[PDB]
Amino acid sequence: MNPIHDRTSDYHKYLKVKQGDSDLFKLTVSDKRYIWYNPDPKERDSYECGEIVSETSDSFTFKTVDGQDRQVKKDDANQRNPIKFDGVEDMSELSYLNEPAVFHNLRVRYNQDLIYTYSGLFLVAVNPFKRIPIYTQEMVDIFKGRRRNEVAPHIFAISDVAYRSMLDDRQNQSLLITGESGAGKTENTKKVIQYLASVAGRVLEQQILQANPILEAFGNAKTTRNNNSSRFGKFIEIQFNSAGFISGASIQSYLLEKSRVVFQSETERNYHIFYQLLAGATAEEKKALHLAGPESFNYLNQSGCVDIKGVSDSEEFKITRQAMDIVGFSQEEQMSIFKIIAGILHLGNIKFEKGAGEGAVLKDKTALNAASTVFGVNPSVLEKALMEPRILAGRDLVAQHLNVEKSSSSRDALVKALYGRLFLWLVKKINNVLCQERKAYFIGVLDIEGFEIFKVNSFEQLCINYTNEKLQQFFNHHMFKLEQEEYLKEKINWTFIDFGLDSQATIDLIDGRQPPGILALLDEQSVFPNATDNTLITKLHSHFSKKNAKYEEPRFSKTEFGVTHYAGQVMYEIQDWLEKNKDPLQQDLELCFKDSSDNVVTKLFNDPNIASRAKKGANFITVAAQYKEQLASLMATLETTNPHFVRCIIPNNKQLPAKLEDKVVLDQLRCNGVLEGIRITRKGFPNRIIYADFVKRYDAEDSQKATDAVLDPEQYRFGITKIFFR
Ligand SMILES: Nc1ncnc2c1ncn2[C@@H]1O[C@H](COP(=O)(O)OP(=O)(O)O)[C@@H](O)[C@H]1O
Ligand code: ALF
Ligand SMILES: [Mg+2]
Repeated sequence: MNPIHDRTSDYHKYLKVKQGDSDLFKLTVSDKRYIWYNPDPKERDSYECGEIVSETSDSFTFKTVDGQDRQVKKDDANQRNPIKFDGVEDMSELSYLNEPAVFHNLRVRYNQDLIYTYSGLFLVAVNPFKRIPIYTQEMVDIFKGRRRNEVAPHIFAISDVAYRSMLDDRQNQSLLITGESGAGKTENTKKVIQYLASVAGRVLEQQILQANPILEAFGNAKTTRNNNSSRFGKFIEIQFNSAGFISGASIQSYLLEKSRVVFQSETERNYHIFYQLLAGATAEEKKALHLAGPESFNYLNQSGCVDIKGVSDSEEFKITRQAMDIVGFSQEEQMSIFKIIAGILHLGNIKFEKGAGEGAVLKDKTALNAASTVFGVNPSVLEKALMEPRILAGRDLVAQHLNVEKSSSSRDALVKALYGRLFLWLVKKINNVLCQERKAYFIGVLDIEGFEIFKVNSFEQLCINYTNEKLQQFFNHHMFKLEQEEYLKEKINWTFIDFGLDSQATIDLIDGRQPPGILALLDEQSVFPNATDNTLITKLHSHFSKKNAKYEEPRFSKTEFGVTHYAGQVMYEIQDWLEKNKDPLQQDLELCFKDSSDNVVTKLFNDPNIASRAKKGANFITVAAQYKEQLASLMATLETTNPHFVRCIIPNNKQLPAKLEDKVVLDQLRCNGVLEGIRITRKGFPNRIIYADFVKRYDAEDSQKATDAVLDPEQYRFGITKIFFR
């Protein structure tokens, strides 16, 4: 039996809507009509189903749940779809396309663990927050080669469609997986990669998969929104030869959240690797590295959280090391990696105290000595580099004597540099292993850090949210703007629709050059010798307050500014932004570590690709300018691919299964442009081929006549160089 047609198969059990019973059939053939309405008009996302009992020319009257009777204009009415549509696999098929109707369909599917639903040309994936057995090899095998309409919605299906388009069109593809923090981007990314590796595979393929536990160990952490939050964005190029077999892969990582190494908010964790090393190391290795439990380290004992429900850090450590072995990190390199992790922990335990004067001293040198031992550096040199770094004053060489706060910050800067550089080094090592062939093609899978809002939002959140805004605009541009520009250019008699989705004003507020946006004003302040966080916020207010519609100068704070993003307004706290943008590290610290006896540490400080910083005239390039440039480069790459969108949707903000919260979901459906995306797919003309190229596949001087002969008139329209189909 073909599992697709076998109602006993796991495919049918886990990916198809369950058979309705005879009572549902009765309800399904009912002549009655229903409407979605709000019992409480202030709560616009909480809906009940009311029966339409009467109508006028312009209105419906319906019975509420409590049994009263309401009236509503037909043009304002959210009619409920005939219930034969409940659970439908592609929501472009719905008769009534409205918010409660789309949400209801997602809910019916979600309630039976069907997390994937097509919304026209793109896939919607609602996080189940539990394991559903739909990602086995057997599932992979079922989707292999199948057209999207032959099989159930699945991340595997869109992956296969991209793979088939790559071969059929000889064009690079991308899979763009959007979603707010914890929505499921990383999980789905991993599934796309699993699938491509299996269907296009011929050890290389295993190394591709095993890159993930490494990067997640060093790059992921518990935040309040996601127990396994990615703290770096990544674009994975899965590379193929001309025959369509996997030839390699390349990982581009984007800015890692280095600040997490030295500070975590309440209930959050540092990067997983710290907890994995401490829980998972042998008592031998804990002695050589001078390690104890998490509670003995300032960098791990501030949040009040050292464990994650359902996660064994010692077991994860074993998975991380196995991945490192498979990828090819030597035992030497692995030990050096954990020396750096241990050393960072020790550096964090250094306690600076006030000396006779304003300058800091280090009374207890235990932590300094353990760090220096594991890194292979001179402790006296390190001590002097932390508290008495030398700088130029003009051309004179002057020993500073940093006070306690500056010493502690410099120490943090060293830590963040060590961690950030190690991460870049891990990625580079992985890439060199996965770089074995010049590619013919690639499918690029984008997994950015998801849109996030916390009590305190800093520069890191602005960068993340800016990226999410840019990705949403990329969706807007491809689904709506480019689409409609093609229709109108080809004169298929298209009436332009304003879909009301445009993130450009927010993007410009952030990254504008002329007039200067936030990032540009930040950069200018960053190289202005007398700038402070206060002159910076004042500068932002001066440029944007009551001037830019997406900016708010709050009345309740002098140190925050609000950006209205697609996903909601975010208040950003300016504290430390100049320093975060400059990302300073005392040169004496680099000089100390350049002399490291450790082969990995020495690479982190001597390899120009890792250690060197690009210059913009008399200054180093800022974090913001670099960020902006890497993102612009990503977007340019994406523009050369055929994109496929997966919209991950989080069901609630508690990381709980079986708990769709309608306001949480509806906010995402709205700001993602899901309904608008379904509408363009229904009302528009998805596919078009130049007439001459259509005739040759299905020669003539009058290529249009040949096209009409071969051809229902409604499902097509003749353009000036192309035929258009539905
Ligand atoms: N399809 C899924 N199946 C099972 N768990 C999932 C699935 N998608 C999301 N997860 C759950 O939600 C968590 C957060 O998802 P993740 O992909 O890490 O978020 P992000 O969108 O921030 O990358 C996962 O660690 C897992 O617990
Ligand atoms: F926690 Al994420 F994308 F990994 F928002
Ligand atoms: Mg992630």
